[PDB]
Amino acid sequence: SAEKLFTPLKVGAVTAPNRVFMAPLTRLRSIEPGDIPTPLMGEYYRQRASAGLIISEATQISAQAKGYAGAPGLHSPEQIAAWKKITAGVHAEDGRIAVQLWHTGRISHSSIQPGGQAPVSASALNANTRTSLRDENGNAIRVDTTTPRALELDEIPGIVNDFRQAVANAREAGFDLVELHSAHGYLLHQFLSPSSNQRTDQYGGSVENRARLVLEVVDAVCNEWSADRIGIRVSPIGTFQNVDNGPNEEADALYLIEELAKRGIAYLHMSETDLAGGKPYSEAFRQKVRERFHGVIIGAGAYTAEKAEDLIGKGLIDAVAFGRDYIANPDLVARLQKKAELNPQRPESFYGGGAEGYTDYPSL
Ligand SMILES: Cc1cc2nc3c(=O)[nH]c(=O)nc-3n(C[C@H](O)[C@H](O)[C@H](O)COP(=O)(O)O)c2cc1C
Repeated sequence: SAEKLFTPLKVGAVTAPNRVFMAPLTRLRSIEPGDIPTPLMGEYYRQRASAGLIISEATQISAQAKGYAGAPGLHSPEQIAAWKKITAGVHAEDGRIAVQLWHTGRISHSSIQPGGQAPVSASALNANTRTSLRDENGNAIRVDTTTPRALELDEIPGIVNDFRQAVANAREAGFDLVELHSAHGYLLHQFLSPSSNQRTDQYGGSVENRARLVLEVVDAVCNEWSADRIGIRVSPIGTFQNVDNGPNEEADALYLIEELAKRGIAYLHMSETDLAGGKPYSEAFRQKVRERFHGVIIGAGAYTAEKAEDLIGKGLIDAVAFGRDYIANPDLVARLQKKAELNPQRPESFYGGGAEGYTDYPSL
């Protein structure tokens, strides 16, 4: 039965009936051409509608934002129409869903960029990693990332407008909230990190300059819709996709959080460590974050129901986002509430493919 995990929580403009959230999970099953959400994806989300809040897989704000074959977009008419069906299905089950919007930046490949050109980023530095494309049969494959082109100063306003337009589209698509992907080494994080950002204009250098882009985006989207409809995900501590949060990560993190707090947005989603290792957050750091943000705080990263209850009980976080447990358990809320066993995970089908390993996991 637990304690607080199953109690309501006001998240900006909506109210979650429990604090068990579904973390944003890239599954790469969209239709190409078009990067269009599918009926299968609709069923997948609908099966998980009992979550306090569903945060969708990362979705492109524009065609240029694309970095993975199979990832959906929210910039075209066909994409908007498809997502409207998915959010409607979730609402039909009385759930709530937020769309995570991103721009992959340098974690992309020229073959899936508009015109087949090099992807963009803060600086012209290859991420030295791989991304996922699809072969001639539609199967997911890994490929080395393409060296990016540094965005020109005059191109930044366009990036901000793309985020603004995507939120406008999200609103029409029926999403309850939007989550800006400012983590895991993607575009916004590429600007935030001193290791991936070597710009000498006002978007590089000091933390104030490095956080400039993300804050302009936050302001742009709050103005487009409403601050209580805006959430943001950050991974300010540690190293992700070869992007390292500088030698002053903690100080820089608190600066960013205080600035975000000023906009009165719906929530702050903290991805504590990537799938690989990572130093755990100290309660002291959690307290410092807590006192700087006045909205909902979501914790994520190998959480257990026990850890969630502990931190929620200490008043350090308000909700917990589960990723892999949600992939394998559509009715995770019921299972954690009943203290039931969970379905075993099948990692080989996390990315790409079809129904198997997707709408495949049974409910109690
Ligand atoms: C298959 C898969 C896809 C993911 N895709 C996303 C995503 O689209 N956006 C994001 O911010 N994080 C993404 N993550 C990270 C998850 O949201 C989550 O924070 C992470 O899996 C750690 O939580 P867990 O231990 O509960 O799975 C992904 C992770 C996995 C396993």
